[PDB]
Amino acid sequence: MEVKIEKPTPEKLKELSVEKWPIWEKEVSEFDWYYDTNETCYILEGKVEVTTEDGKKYVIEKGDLVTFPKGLRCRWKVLEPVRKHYNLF
Repeated sequence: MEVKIEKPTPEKLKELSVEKWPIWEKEVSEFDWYYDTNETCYILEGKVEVTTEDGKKYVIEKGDLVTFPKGLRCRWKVLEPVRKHYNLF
């Protein structure tokens, strides 16, 4: 229900124009984030353990597309530096 994570076809990721979306990159640290609007983000390289307040972990690897919804507050444990093409909406 919260935290949509799945492994989409790579074809639709072309059509979405993900190459034209903003890159983001970060260090091997951990911090806590707040999504306040919808954000679709495709993991192109690296490893993270997100965890929600329910203590559910959501690791995402190279191949996981994610959409966080409008209003969610979770941790981000960057277990290797990651690159995710994102777009807010």
